[PDB]
Amino acid sequence: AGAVKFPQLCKFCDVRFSTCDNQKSCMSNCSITSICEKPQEVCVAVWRKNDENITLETVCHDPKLPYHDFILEDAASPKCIMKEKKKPGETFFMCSCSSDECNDNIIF
Amino acid sequence: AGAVKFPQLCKFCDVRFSTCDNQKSCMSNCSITSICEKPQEVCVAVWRKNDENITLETVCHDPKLPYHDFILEDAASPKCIMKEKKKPGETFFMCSCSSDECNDNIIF
Amino acid sequence: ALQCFCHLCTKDNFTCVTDGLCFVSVTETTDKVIHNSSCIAEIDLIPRDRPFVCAPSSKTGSVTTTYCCNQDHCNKIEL
Amino acid sequence: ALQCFCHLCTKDNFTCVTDGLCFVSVTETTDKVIHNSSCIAEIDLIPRDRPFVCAPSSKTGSVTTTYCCNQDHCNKIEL
Amino acid sequence: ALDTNYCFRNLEENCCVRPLYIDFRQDLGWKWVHEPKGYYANFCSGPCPYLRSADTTHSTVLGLYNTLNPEASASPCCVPQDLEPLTILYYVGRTPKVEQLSNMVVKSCKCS
Amino acid sequence: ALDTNYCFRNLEENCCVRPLYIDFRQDLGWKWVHEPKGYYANFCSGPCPYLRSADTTHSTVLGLYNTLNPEASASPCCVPQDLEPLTILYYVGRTPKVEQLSNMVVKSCKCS
Repeated sequence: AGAVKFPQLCKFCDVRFSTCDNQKSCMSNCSITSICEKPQEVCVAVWRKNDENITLETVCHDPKLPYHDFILEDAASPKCIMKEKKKPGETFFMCSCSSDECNDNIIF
Repeated sequence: AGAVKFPQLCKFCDVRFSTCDNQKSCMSNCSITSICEKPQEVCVAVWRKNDENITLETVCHDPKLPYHDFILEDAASPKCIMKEKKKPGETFFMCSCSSDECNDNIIF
Repeated sequence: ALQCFCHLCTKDNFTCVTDGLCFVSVTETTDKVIHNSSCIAEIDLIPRDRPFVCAPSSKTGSVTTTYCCNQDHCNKIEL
Repeated sequence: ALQCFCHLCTKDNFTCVTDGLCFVSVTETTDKVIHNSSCIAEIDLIPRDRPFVCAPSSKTGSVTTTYCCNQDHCNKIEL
Repeated sequence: ALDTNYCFRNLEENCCVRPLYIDFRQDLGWKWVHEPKGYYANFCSGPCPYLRSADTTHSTVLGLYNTLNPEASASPCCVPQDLEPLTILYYVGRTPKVEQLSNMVVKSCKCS
Repeated sequence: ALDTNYCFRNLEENCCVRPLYIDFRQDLGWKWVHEPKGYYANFCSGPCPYLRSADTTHSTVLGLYNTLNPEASASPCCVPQDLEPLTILYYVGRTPKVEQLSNMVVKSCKCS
C-alpha cells in the first residue's frame, strides 16, 4: 500500500553569521525548526569561513541533488557529522543527517 | 413568590373487589400508583362491605370537597387511618392522608 | 411564555424566556450558599405534571434544596 | 476525494469518502490486535504537511503503531 | 466509537460501555414509573490512553500528555458518545400516559 | 456550566475547571510548534453529585443513582463543556504558516 512518506524536522535558517570556530561540537542557534517541504528532504549544515568571518547554513535538501556542487553521501545517518570540502581560499564543511533536528548539533 | 404546588403519589384503582376482611392492617393491592391530576388532591381509601362481599376504593381527591357525602378531616396526616361512617345496612370506612402512596397501607 | 431570572444570561440582561418553569437550587455545607437560577423547558420537565427535577431536599437526598416556580422573575433570593 | 476502508461504516459498505488521508492503528499487548480503520478530514490533519496523528510508534510513545495512507482502500490489513 | 457490540463481547480495563440495571423504585425511589419496573441504563468506565476514541483535539492533546506523563493525574475521561431513548408509562390521575424520554440508555463511550 | 471565572476564583473538590500549562516541547515532544512555546490547556477534575451541571437525562439519572448508592462505583464524569481555539505558528520549509486549531483550551466543565 502507498504509505505517505512524512517529511522531517530540520533547522532552516539558511545563510547566517556564526561564532562556531575551532570546535569539536557546535549548536546551530537557529530558532527556526521547520517541517521540510518535501518528504524525501533531509537536514543539511554548511560551515564556511574565509579571511574575514564565519557563516553557517541550515536547510532542508533533497539527498540525490547537488548542494554547493557537492553530493550527499551518509544522508541516512542520524547525526550530522561534518566532512571537509576542497575550495580555493575557502574552508568548507558540510553534513547531512536523517533525524528530527539533527542539524542542530553540528559535530566536527 | 408563586411556588408551584406539586401533586402527590396515590393509589388510584377506584372501585375494586378486595379480600380485606376483619384485619388491623391491609395492603391495597392496587398496581396503579398515580400522580394526582390536581396539586391540592390527597390520597383516599374507602372500604365497603354489605351482605354479600367487600369492595375497596382508591382515589386522588380534593380535601375540602365531599366524597360519598362525607368531609375530609385529618387529611394532613401522613398515614391512612380508617374511621367508621354511619350507613344503614352498610359497613363504611374511609381514610385520608397526605403522603406518597400512603393509601397503600390501610390501617384499622 | 415565562420570564425567569437567569444568572448565566449575561447577554440577555439576566433573563430567559421559556415555555416551562423557573428553577432555583441551593447547596449548603459548612458556611456556603451556591445560587443557581435558570429556565427549564417543558420537554425537560419529566413529566410536565410533576417533574422529578423539581423534587425538594426531603425527596431527593438532602444534599441540596430545589425550588420550582411559575411566576415571573421569581427564581431570585434576597433576605 | 479519497476512498478508504472504514470498519465502522456499516451502512456505507465499509467505505468512507474524504478529502484527507486514510488511517490505521494497531494495539498489541499480550496476544491481541485492535484494528481501527477510518477517514481523516484535511482540517483534522494538523498540519496538512505532517499531521501528528500520523506519527508512528517510534515517535508517539510505543503503545500502539499508527499507519497513514493516501491510496484507495489501502487501510486494511491481511496476512 | 466504543459500542456495546465490542464492549460486552470482549471485556477490557480501558474505557468501554458497561452494563447497569436500574430499578426505578429500588435504586432511584421513583414510585411513579408504572412501566417498566427497571431498565439497562449502563455507564462508561475505564482509563483513556492515547488515541482511544478521543473526543476533541484537546482529548488527543491531554491524552498524549498523560502518555508521556502518567503521573500528572490529568487524563481524558470515559463518557457516553451517543445515547438512546427509553419509553415509559405512568398514570396521571386516571388516564395512563406514555412518554419517550431521550438520552436514557448509553450505547457507546468516548474519551473527552 | 462550571467556568473558569467560578472555578479559579473559589477552589473546590467537586467537578471544576483546573489550570494546566503544556509546554509543546517539554510535555508533548512537539519540536515543530514555533509559536507559542506553551499554553494553558487546562482540564476537568472532580466528582459529580446530583444536579451538578448534568449533561443529559442519563447524567441526572446516574447522578441520582450515585447519590442514594455512592458505593456503586458508577457516576457522571467531569468533562469539558465548551472549548476555545489556539492560534499556532510553525514553519513549513521556508514559509511560516499560521493556523488556528479549534478545541484546544478548556474553559468550562460538565458532568456526563
